[PDB]
Amino acid sequence: EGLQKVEVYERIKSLLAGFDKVNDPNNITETAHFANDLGLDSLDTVEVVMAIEEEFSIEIPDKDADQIHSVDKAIEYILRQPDAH
Amino acid sequence: SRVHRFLATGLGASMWFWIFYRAKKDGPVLLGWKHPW
Amino acid sequence: SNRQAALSLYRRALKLALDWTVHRNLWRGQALYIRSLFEKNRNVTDPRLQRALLKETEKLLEKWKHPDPYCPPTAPGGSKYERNLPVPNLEPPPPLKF
Amino acid sequence: VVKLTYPDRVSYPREFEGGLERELGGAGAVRAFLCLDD
Amino acid sequence: QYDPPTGWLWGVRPGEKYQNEGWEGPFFYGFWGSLIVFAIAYAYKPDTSIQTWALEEARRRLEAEGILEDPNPT
Amino acid sequence: MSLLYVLLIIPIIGIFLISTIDSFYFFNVSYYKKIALITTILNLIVSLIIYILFDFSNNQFQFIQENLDLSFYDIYLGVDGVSIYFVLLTTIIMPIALVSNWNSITNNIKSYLIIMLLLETLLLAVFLVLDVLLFYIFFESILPPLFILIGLFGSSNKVRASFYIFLYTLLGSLFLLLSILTMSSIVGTTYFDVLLKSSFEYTTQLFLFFGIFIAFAVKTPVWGLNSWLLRAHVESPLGGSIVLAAIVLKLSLYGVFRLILPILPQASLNLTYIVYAIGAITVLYASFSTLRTVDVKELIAYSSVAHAAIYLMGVFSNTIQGLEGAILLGLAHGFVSSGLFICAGGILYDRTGTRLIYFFRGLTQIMPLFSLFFFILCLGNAGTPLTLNFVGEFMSLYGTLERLPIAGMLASTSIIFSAAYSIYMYNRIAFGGSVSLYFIDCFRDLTKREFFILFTLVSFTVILGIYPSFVLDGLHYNISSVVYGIEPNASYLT
Amino acid sequence: RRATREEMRDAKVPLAYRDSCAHLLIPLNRCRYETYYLPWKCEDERHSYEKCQYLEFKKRVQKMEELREAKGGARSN
Amino acid sequence: PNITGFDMREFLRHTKTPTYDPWERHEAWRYTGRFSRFNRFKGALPGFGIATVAFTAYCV
Amino acid sequence: GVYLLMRSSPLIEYSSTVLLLCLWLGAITTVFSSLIGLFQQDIKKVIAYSTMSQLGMMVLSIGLSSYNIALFHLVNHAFYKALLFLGAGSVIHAVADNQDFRKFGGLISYLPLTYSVMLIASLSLVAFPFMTGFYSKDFILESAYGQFSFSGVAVYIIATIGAIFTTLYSVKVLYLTFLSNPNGPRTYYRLAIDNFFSAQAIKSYKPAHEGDFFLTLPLVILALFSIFFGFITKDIFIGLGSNFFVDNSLFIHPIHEIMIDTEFAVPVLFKLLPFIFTISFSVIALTLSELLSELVIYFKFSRFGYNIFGFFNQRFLIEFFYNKYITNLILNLGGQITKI
Amino acid sequence: GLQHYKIAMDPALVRLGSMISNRYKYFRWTKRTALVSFMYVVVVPSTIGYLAYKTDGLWDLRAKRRGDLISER
Amino acid sequence: MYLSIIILPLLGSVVSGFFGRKVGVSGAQLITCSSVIITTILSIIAFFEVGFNNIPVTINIFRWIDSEWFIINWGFQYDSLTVSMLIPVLIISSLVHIYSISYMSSDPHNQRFFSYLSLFTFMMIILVTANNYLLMFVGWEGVGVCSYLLVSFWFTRIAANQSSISAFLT
Amino acid sequence: PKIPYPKHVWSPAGGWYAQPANWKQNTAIFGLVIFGITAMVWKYSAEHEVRHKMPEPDRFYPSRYWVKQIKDYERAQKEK
Ligand SMILES: *P(=O)(O)OCC(C)(C)[C@H](O)C(=O)NCCC(=O)NCCSC(=O)CCCCCCCCCCCCC
Repeated sequence: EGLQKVEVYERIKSLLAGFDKVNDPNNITETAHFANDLGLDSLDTVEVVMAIEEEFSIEIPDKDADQIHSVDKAIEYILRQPDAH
Repeated sequence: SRVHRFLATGLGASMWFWIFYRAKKDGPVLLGWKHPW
Repeated sequence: SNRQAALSLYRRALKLALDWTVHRNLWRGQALYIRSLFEKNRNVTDPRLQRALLKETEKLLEKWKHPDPYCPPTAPGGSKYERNLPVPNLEPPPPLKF
Repeated sequence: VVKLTYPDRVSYPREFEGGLERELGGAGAVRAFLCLDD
Repeated sequence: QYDPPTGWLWGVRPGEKYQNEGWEGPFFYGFWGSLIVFAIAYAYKPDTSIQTWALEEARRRLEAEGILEDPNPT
Repeated sequence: MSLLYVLLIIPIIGIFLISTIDSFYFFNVSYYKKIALITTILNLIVSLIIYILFDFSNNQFQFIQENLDLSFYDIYLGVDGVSIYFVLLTTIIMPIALVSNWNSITNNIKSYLIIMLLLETLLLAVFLVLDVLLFYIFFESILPPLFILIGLFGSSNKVRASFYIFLYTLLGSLFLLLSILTMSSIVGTTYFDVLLKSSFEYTTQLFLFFGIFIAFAVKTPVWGLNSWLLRAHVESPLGGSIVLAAIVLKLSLYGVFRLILPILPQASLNLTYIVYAIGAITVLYASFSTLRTVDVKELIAYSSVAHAAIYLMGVFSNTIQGLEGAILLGLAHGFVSSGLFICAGGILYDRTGTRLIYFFRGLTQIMPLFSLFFFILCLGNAGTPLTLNFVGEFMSLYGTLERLPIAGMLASTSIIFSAAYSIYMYNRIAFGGSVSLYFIDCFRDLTKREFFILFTLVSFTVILGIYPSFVLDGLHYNISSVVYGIEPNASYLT
Repeated sequence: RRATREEMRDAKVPLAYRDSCAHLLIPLNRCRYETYYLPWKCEDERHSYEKCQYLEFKKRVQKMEELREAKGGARSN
Repeated sequence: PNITGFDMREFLRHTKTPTYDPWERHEAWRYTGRFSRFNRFKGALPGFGIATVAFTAYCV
Repeated sequence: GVYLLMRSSPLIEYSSTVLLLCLWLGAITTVFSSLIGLFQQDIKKVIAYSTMSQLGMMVLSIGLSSYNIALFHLVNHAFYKALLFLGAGSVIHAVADNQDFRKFGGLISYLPLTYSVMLIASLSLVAFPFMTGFYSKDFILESAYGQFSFSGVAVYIIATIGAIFTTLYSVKVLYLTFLSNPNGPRTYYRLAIDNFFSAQAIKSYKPAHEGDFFLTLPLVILALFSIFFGFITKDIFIGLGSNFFVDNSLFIHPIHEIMIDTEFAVPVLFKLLPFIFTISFSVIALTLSELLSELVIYFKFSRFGYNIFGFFNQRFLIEFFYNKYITNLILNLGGQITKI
Repeated sequence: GLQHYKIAMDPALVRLGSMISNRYKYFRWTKRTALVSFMYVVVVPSTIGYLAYKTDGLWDLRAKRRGDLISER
Repeated sequence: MYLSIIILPLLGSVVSGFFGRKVGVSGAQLITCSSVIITTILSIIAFFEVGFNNIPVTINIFRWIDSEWFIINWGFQYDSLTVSMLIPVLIISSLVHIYSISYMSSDPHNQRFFSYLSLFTFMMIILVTANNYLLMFVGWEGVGVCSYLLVSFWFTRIAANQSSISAFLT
Repeated sequence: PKIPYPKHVWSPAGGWYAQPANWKQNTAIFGLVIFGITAMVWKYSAEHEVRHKMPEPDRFYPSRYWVKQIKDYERAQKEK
């Protein structure tokens, strides 16, 4: 009844496609890294979590905002927090 | 459920229609034109 | 050290601009201006300058701090936080006589 | 500001026939306005 | 959906039942029972308060005045 | 034979029975508790019968027995309006105190039960004797059974607690004894009827006031003389802690109705500003400290110091409302205080082994019934209406205010401050989180025994708070005899 | 005609309205009783009572046209 | 002054809708047909439109 | 508390001192409250602050020794204030229990009944003419000036700013929740008309729907009252010579009665002034949000405007001084006694 | 006596309670402390008692009409 | 009618609060809301009774505190202020009771919630129907206890705990 | 969803999501108890409600049908 695997992926997929700075919308997958796979950098990736938090209405602590560096970790980190709506 | 829209409009329509109606009769009195008597 | 803290203050900066300017149109211009400031001083190398530079912007975050920042309802400090907390120990009491 | 410019009263204190003497509690209670100083 | 009511009153699990400790008979039949029996008996205890005695006299004292029209004109 | 001697001898039969069954029949320790419990309930039955024959508007002492056997010291028993409700409260509390400690006393059960039965006879003799030397003989006779009860069944600091209560009580009493002796020399006796129609010199009254007031100030207790209570109420077993806070504290309140108001009228009137200074200082100081107390038992114990100051000021009001509310307050306090000690020293302590409020939090999640009664009990300690505590608080505060406005005003800050610590303690134990994380082992809620002794105590404080006329009715005529004053047009009528 | 106190204490009109015009207050308070105070029922005679309120008010505002000048336009309150 | 190149006036000067941002494609949904300046105030006074016609009919 | 003074009116009528403190306690409270409610970021906080401004309006009226108006306003406020709290309550329920204005907007198409009833409740609170709240609160303002005294005219001014800032918070609640651009996430707004989903079309939409029967029925019932109830009952409480409280329930002394002068002595402009100040200050609040809307941001970062934003958001700093000078001092006094 | 439930006894919390319990042994007569003891034991009761002395019998409300006074002294 | 307006909300709260195990959720709502709707009906009638007819009514049940000069009664006087004050209180309480069936339909402790607002209802009637200041104070103290118990309804939240101490102590 | 909770905790207000299987049967029983003593309260009130004014015969006043202090007045006035 809670957040599902298919729900989070399709929601996040439509989000990072909102950049004009990624390599291409077709270069994002479940295991896509924010730096090696798709085109971001040190300062862009932290804006992604500060948009992910907004569009899941949660709070990302600074200690846990650094391990998150790939789409797959974003998918699983959401599922670990039951407060996500 | 379109029933919610009808009650919203009805209350707004009933409200506003009241102000014009309550201004057609009581309006001149509080503007200093016509005393009630 | 000197890298994580810089990124943390970036989020705090964008968070505080939205907290003060509610309108998402207008914070977007503000947020774009902030990213320029972080990009401008990207190549600073000397650790003595890096620590001083980080210290200064912490005062800026303090000098324009919001009287009350936004906090999602389930977040610590949110409206719904700790509302219907379940019991920690679901197991029945052990057999004791009192 | 209000103290410097606030309007004077418009109407004289209402006159009361007999000052509401009996029905405000008699001479042992406060009475109403009746032919007093203004 | 709703759940059926649950819990162990007095801590007695559904398999077992409550076991008397030795204070129950004296407390319920003695202390509480005496307090109830005392209550009904109190309803028949004659009134001995100073007010109901003084209300009677004060009633006569005000009767011999303009207050409290007395039943008999003497 | 008088019913008043029946009150005194029944608990001695229980002592005889408990100590002798072993010879009559390895008797199970459960039988002694049933004997001790049945003994206390038979005593309540006689007290209920005495109260139903009692006359609420008689000035002569009732249920007296002819002696005609005059010795140097003789025991004369009588009961009037003021003393009867103190008698009923001892008889109502003693069965509950035994049932409260039913499972907690594990060793020396004869010793524990025999001391409690002895204490019931000794405590009841205090409110029943008709002599001021008899009064002192029984006021100080409880010291040995209380000393042994604390050291035999007390907690870790029991030796210090048992030394503090005996020495403070012994010292304050020796000052009361010197005053009682001076009166006997002047009048030739301390029998109530003879001594009550004595009018001492004012200077004598002043030195008689002091010493008597020195004693009662230590046993009230007033702030600055209250170190013994915090040591002895906390370290005492739950049953003895109930008797110490519900009955023992109320001997000095009743002692003002026999030793200060009817025979020291001028001194009481003149020295009221000293008493009201101590009382108002006590209310403030006893309230701020119990905000900071971290022992839950010490916190309930030391709120009694704050309520004892209120009815001590109401007993010096010289006002029929203050004097009656003082008795109502001391009567209601012995209900709520008994229940709170059960809640803290009996229910929390027996489950956790610790009295520190740090370890408790959110017990409502696990113990719905405990939070129910512990909340009504905290509302009573805060003087909320529909509770006899409110009526005693309200009436003795009006008398205090009407006697000395500024002292009554300062005393009237207990509406704020008593609620300040009763709800602060409630919201830290019952509320204020989910469940304390130091509880690695889930608890059980109130047992049937825990439920009944609490339900009985909140019942008395609520029925008597909705209809305080049950106590106030028999109290009106006799307290009329302890007021000092006249009216300019209602005195010396011819 | 003015309403004397004898039929005006019996009418149970409020103290602050015990004045000359209250003769029209007694009938006004009867419509309110009889018509459940509805503000569309005796507007006719309510206007009459409100009219006499105005005239007595006007006689009480013209009385300072000599009083205010007597004080030279000072603060009479 | 302000070794970090932050000036409040230029912060304030950059308070608008930017000509280009890396984020319109995700943020543009807010300023759309459902949430246009016109459709958002299309029903700010819900029943006002109908009442005006009804009131005119009563007057005539 | 308002009922206590109304009930005690036979006693307090015989001391003008307590009526003067009544008249100034309420005047200070009604403006102390409106100035705070404008800067609150929680919706329920704004409605709570509005409750205390109208409660000050009740206390101020009692100071005017007009207990009939206070009863009329205490009754009329009850009906529309509940509708505001209950209508807001459906807003918090529609979103994921969010209570911050910074996350609402555009919800008018999503909460059509909720917006309509909260708009009706808002006009009665601002005393838009011919509405339930209009007949009650606006008459206190006329009575305040109708009492031709320094204090009465003073607190007419004191309360006319309170009227202005009430309009401003009223707009803020109504605009930021429904009429503004979406400030919350997709979840509040993502309707099912657009697909946006491949295999999870059954769930994940939840676009802030309206309530059910039990949730909306009180809102419709409370709406009727806020449109008509004040007009129907205005003769019972206000009247000009009504005899409703002739059991000495509400006692007014002839000496300081101001009813006749309020209806006759007040100039026409002052009687109609709050209506002028409400329309003028409501369009400006609409003009300074989605029409100009920079000036607020300029002000919130102006050094002077920054401090007064935080002065009023932090509730006149009263709670800050209450804790460190009253409750902490009481807590430290206890520490001295226990330890020393 | 009877065993209780298992409690996660915090060593820091149990040593705070022991310190608070044992605190009385370490008190000393120092410069600040005598001021605190003098203030709350002497000065404050003396002030409260003195004002009670100077207001005793001063006021009475019992049946005071208009024309009488609250004061009697 | 004039003692049934007082007592009826008290019965709903007692059953909903002490036998909510037996009545369940929807039964507790049915009892508490019906006791308030019916009490609302009577207080509307009592408005026409007292106000529109100028007939106040007095009920003295028994005496609360008897001590020499002071005779405080459990007694109730309905007047024009009482019936007027009972209209908003009972009408809004009825609607909020109905509002809560769908609003708190997710919260687990739903019998305790409905028992508290039906207990607040009782106290607010006690306050305004009293003969004297002291019986009024029973409703005044009781409204504070009901407001405390409802501000700290979610008692596992520390914020609700601090806001309830503030409400009860201020 | 639904908050997990201990099944060993007994509450008088029910517990967490407590609805008995017999909720309707017991609600009926309690509703009769509430009605039964409310009528007793009604009976006591009608006998001790005291008035000093008598309602007009033509006026809506449902109190007239049970309260004794004016019920006897109507029949007493029906004697001329
Ligand atoms: P990516 O870009 O993440 O790489 C980051 C690197 C590793 C380059 C570091 O940033 C780095 O080493 N940079 C050089 C040395 C350093 O540590 N610099 C840190 C950044 S300094 C900076 O950004 C200064 C401006 C800070 C923001 C000022 C304004 C703050 C907000 C005010 C808000 C007022 C109310 C709205």
